[PDB]
Amino acid sequence: ATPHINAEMGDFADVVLMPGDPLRAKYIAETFLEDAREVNNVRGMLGFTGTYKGRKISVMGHGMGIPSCSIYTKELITDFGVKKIIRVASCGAVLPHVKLRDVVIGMGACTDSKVNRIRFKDHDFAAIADFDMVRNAVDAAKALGIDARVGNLFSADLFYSPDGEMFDVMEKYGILGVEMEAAGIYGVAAEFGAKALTICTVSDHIRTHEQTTAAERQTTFNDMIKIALESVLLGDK
Amino acid sequence: ATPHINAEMGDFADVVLMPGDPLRAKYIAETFLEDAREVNNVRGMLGFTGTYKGRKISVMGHGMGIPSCSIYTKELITDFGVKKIIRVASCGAVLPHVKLRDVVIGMGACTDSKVNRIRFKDHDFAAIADFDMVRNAVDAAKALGIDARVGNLFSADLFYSPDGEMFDVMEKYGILGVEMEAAGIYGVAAEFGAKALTICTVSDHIRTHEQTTAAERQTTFNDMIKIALESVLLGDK
Amino acid sequence: ATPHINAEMGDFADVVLMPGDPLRAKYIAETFLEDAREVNNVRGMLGFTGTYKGRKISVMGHGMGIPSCSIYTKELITDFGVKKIIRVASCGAVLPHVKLRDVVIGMGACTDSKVNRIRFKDHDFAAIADFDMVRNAVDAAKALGIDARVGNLFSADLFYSPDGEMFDVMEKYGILGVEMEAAGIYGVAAEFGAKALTICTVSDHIRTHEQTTAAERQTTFNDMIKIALESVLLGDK
Amino acid sequence: ATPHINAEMGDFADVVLMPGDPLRAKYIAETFLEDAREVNNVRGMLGFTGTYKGRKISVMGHGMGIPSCSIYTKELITDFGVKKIIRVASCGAVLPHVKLRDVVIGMGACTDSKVNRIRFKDHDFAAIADFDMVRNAVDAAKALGIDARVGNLFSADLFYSPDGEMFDVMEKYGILGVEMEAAGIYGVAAEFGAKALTICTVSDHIRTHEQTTAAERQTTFNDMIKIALESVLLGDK
Amino acid sequence: ATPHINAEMGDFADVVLMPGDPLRAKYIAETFLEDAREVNNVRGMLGFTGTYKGRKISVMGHGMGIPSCSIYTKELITDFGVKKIIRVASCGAVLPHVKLRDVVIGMGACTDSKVNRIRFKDHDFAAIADFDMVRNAVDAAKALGIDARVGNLFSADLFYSPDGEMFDVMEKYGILGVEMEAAGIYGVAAEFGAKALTICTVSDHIRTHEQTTAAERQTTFNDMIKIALESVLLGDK
Amino acid sequence: ATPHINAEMGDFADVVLMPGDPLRAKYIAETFLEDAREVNNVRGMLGFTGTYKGRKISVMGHGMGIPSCSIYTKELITDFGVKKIIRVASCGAVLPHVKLRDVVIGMGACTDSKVNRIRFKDHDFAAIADFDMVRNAVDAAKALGIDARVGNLFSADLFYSPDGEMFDVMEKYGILGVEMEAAGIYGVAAEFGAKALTICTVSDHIRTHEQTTAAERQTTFNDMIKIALESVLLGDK
Ligand SMILES: Nc1ncnc2c([C@@H]3O[C@H](CO)[C@@H](O)[C@H]3O)n[nH]c12
Ligand SMILES: Nc1ncnc2c([C@@H]3O[C@H](CO)[C@@H](O)[C@H]3O)n[nH]c12
Ligand SMILES: Nc1ncnc2c([C@@H]3O[C@H](CO)[C@@H](O)[C@H]3O)n[nH]c12
Ligand SMILES: Nc1ncnc2c([C@@H]3O[C@H](CO)[C@@H](O)[C@H]3O)n[nH]c12
Ligand SMILES: Nc1ncnc2c([C@@H]3O[C@H](CO)[C@@H](O)[C@H]3O)n[nH]c12
Ligand SMILES: Nc1ncnc2c([C@@H]3O[C@H](CO)[C@@H](O)[C@H]3O)n[nH]c12
Repeated sequence: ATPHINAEMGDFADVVLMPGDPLRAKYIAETFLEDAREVNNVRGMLGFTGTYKGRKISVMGHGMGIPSCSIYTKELITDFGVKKIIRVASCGAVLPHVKLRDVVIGMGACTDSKVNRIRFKDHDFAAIADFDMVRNAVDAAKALGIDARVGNLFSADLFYSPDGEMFDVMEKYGILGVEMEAAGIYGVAAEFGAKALTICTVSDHIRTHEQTTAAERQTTFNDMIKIALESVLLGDK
Repeated sequence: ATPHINAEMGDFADVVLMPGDPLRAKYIAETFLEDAREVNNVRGMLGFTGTYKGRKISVMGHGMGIPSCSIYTKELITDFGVKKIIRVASCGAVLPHVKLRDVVIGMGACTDSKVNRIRFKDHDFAAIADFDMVRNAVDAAKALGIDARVGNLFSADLFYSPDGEMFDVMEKYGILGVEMEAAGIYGVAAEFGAKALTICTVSDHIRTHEQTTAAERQTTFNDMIKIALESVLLGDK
Repeated sequence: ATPHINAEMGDFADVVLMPGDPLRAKYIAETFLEDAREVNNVRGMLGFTGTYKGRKISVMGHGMGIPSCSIYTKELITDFGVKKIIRVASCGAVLPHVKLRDVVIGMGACTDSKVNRIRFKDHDFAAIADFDMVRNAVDAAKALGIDARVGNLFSADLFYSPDGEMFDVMEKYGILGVEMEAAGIYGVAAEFGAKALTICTVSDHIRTHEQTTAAERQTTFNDMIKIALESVLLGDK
Repeated sequence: ATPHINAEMGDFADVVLMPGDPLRAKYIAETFLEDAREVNNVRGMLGFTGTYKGRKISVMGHGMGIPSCSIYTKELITDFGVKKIIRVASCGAVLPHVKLRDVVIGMGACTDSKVNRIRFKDHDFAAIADFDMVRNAVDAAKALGIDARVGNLFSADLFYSPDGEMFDVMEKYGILGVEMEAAGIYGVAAEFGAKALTICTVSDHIRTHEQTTAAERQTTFNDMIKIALESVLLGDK
Repeated sequence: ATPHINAEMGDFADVVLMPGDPLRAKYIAETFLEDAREVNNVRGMLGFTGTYKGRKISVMGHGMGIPSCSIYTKELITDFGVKKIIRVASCGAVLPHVKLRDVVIGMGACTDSKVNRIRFKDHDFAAIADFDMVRNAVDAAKALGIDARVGNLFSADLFYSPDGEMFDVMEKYGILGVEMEAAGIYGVAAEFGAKALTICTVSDHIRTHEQTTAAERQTTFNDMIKIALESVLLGDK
Repeated sequence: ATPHINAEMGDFADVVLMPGDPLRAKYIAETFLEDAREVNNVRGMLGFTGTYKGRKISVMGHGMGIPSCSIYTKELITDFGVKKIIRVASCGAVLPHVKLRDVVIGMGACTDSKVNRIRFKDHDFAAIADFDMVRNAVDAAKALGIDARVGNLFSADLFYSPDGEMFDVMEKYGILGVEMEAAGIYGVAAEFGAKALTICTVSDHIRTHEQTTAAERQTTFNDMIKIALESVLLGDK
């Protein structure tokens, strides 16, 4: 066991899908995995392992923010033999042409967190996904007939930002979605020697204030999950 | 309701105790509150409202890290009329004279997060508790026969730090405990005009294994909760 | 002797009161202390040691700014056995509910100096006073019929700041008074393991500009010194 | 004409290959392009336009360093209708398993330059290539039977770095090649609304001190050029 | 009058000499100036105005540190028509070829203060003296048979720095003397459109520690003042 | 030979004039030097060595930007015995009183580059010229009947700045000219123990179009070169 996960080596698959919400992890396990068993509930951070089309797969929540997801991803990598992390989540859009429920794939993640500066002697670390994983997700999406944009996410420390003008800067630089984890997960993957990808569904628009409900985010982002799961199968081949 | 809390105005008391673990919020409500009812379960972040010695009190988890607790504390203050937040958590010690099971009260919180620099034009914001709340907690501890230590916490973004050298720096400058939230909560309190306090119990020494028993650790945890609750009664008058 | 203090161990009390204006030290010695003796004259920074109600107390100016007061406070702590420093000064106010002649006690001190970032590996050190000293001052004021406000000061490097907009930021975050020393003194206290407190009287309101009499100013200054001295006696118990 | 390019709209193809060395641009034009004509020689920064397998293509030097290449790429984008920039260059390796003449494709570029912080309100901008361009280069390489790694480059401001320890940090974080332009080109592409990719050939090893000569770099990195040119043809389809 | 100078326009010459130690102002006035009159006494910072070989000159201490000298130099320039400020002080040396009692002229001043970053949008402002003033001082020294070294000073915020290794960095980059004011004075001069120069005599060698006589110190101090005064006359032509 | 210069020790004089444009290095050699021979052509960065009034002198382009000129200046100093570098360039003006065709001598150079912070432990290094070289240039200009202005340059990383607000800041703090190299050259000179100076002619006003003729601009450029060359002769004695 690790300080935040009460499980043993072998309980997790070598690939783990991770939404922020543990209730969404539960939904994914019930809806997409066969013979799913619960493998963690420490701090209510539910994790499950089962199979998808014969392939062993785990799904576990990571909580909100870089510090939360950094703990869970680290522990999975160092103590549970996890090789790939696929974050499956929600984000807010800043671009006019990005719509609710659009799927975005974060090949890179910008951030206002200090965690990567702490790692990288206060220089600019480009927090990037694993290329093969990105390509796998793009291909899986195309096969499912689901549109997906590939580009930069922005991982925010403050959901309620006191700097509204920064959204104009994100928009200027083509940021596809604002979320709170990607740059941290990519930093952990680099630090601890694993591979990661973040896929998000646009759950709200930062400009229009249109948004999905809590229940919607928990149990209604299915296209993203299919993309993630099918992308793993492509990577296996 | 807010995006992260499915409740309405009035469902929370004007004071909320907040552990990081939602299962610990349930623990506190069941152990210390009468007539407690669950008032939130979005993302599994359990919140409850009940009475302590006739006084309406809420308790709700905040999750791990500054970005997680910043979401919940902001929402409680701006949308649920909450006037006081008391974080009740665990911390690690760096000072040799600070022992396992000491109760630490964070009058200030240092941090390696960028959130307060973002708020404060890249200058140094001293993230501080409300003085009257600190005084109420110190007095409640004294009434219970406990000598709390009052000083600085350090709120870390990385539980698994790559630095390591920073622990010697914390020790040099007298930091009493290392946790992951206080500086963020204090920043939110200042930004939105409310009051906050963090109390922690020392759960480990970034150092040896000083060795206690489960019964003793659990007793001290309960003492921290009693301190928090009694401090509210003192503040009321 | 030290580079800036021509005295020997024992010449200073373990508690030193420090005004910014060196002329105030002699005034304090003659007005409040019994049997005062001169203990320093280097650079005209006169220092005196005497008793207040039998308790050994010293007084010496600190000069304007963090670098000046950092020199004197360091030397006092490391070479003269000083345990407590109480800065007694003036500040400017940014909050409209904070009035001329109000007494402000700096439990914390924000700053635009780099000195604490230099100490603390470029992270945020919360520059804080000693809690008991804060509470002693509050209690001493109350006994004198004075209601002190306790909160954050802002310690400026530039009295004449080219960033006028920073005062609005200070106001938003609840800064009680603007001065030029507290964060530096608190940083030295932490670095060398001693205790400090800054008490200020509001001499100006930054935005507007109202007026006061010389007699009103002396009365208020005397009140602050009385608070400081009585607070020491409470600290001794 | 622009301040650093004496040409007119239409003189450049919508895709420009750019090595740092203008003499290499000359070599590429002579060796790979048909009917090549020189279109710029301001400051000796040679640029040419011709065809590759019927496709109009330009090649022009960009000079050494972020500030130099930022000028040329900006001007091409804003005044010459250039849609894609493919940097074709050299880099130094830090990883043990990366060998001389290996081809590396920079999906991302880390940097110690301040240029992207200036663009991005002092936050972390992940300087990334266009995904389709990366995928095109990977596919072209596979078709040519040439191995290519995809990952992060590091764009240095100082070729002669006073901080040798930073190479250990680059190695730790899996940096594939150290060069001096990629992060700047990616920043310009984002700022001015175009697409970019950097492909490099390992010309020296920072640890082993093995290196290619000046003449070698100028006229002997042919596999990289074929990859770049063939990748354009794939993008056209 | 200004907040720190109780004088009116015309009371100060257009050139002011400023030692750090306020006691030195009266010494300079009595020793070098004719017909001196007292023009300030606020906070014991005595100021005087007289003539040297018929030329109107003022002298007043500036206190220790950038924040102190920044207050006085600003007020002198904006409210008293002062055109030139010459700081005359002491410094510590890090270069072994720089000896006790050497005269150093700061054409530039490095710093670890944040004041110039605050002025200059967080970029690097090169804090420099006025060139003619530098050359005047060099020429005045030469006429007196003194060979002054001209180069960079380092203006420290912390006389007691916790970063001992910075002295090695200063040595490597050719810093001639360490003091606490020059960069601040040069920043004020640029901000308010005036001219400044810092001249220092080496009082200590940071690494080692050799000795000197009181008589040697006064001789060297007098030499520095003579250089400063004669340099003004050269500047007038 | 070095990686960027194909020459051997002795091929360069101990003083090298450096324009940004290699074609301008050829211009200078042909116009002002006798018996000039080309000594470098790697990357088209032409360098030449000849005599001026019997004195051995070299001239070689440095390319645009701090990173480019830092490579060439370092190599000249460490591998070719070069003792003095004189950059001879163009700059843009921000001050209304600084006119087209003024000759500006950079005693200091401000910058938005990070290179000197990397050298100097993230503090402010005042990037300065060699005093004797500045004095020699001023004297040579006077002998030729030109009044050079001596002050700060600003060395920009982005010729095409997204800021724009920074030009007002430069004007406020008295910057004489904006170019792209001086601060980097001065940093290299300090790091490797040599001497440097930057002289520029004002080619544009970041402001209007003041309007000159080609003949007049070219005359002033030649005057700058004459100043540089004659200054060397003065330095020799
Ligand atoms: N507009 C927005 N801003 C920031 N984060 C989010 C999210 C994601 O959802 C959580 C906050 O609601 C957190 O995990 C974040 O990654 N959805 N919409 C967002
Ligand atoms: N040594 C330590 N370091 C960081 N955080 C913690 C904690 C707290 O527990 C959580 C991480 O386990 C987080 O909420 C933090 O505040 N206990 N001990 C800690
Ligand atoms: N509005 C203001 N801003 C900055 N400092 C002060 C002070 C104090 O007075 C001194 C400057 O006049 C300095 O020691 C500072 O702490 N009073 N009012 C102030
Ligand atoms: N070890 C190394 N470090 C930095 N840059 C380079 C290069 C590239 O070559 C140029 C410097 O030689 C410059 O354009 C840079 O991008 N090759 N090898 C390099
Ligand atoms: N080694 C040293 N470090 C810092 N400052 C000084 C000084 C000057 O003396 C004062 C501190 O003693 C201050 O004004 C500073 O400019 N002399 N020697 C010094
Ligand atoms: N307004 C301006 N801004 C930046 N650089 C320059 C220059 C110089 O010319 C080059 C850019 O054209 C570069 O070497 C720089 O130093 N002239 N005018 C300039």
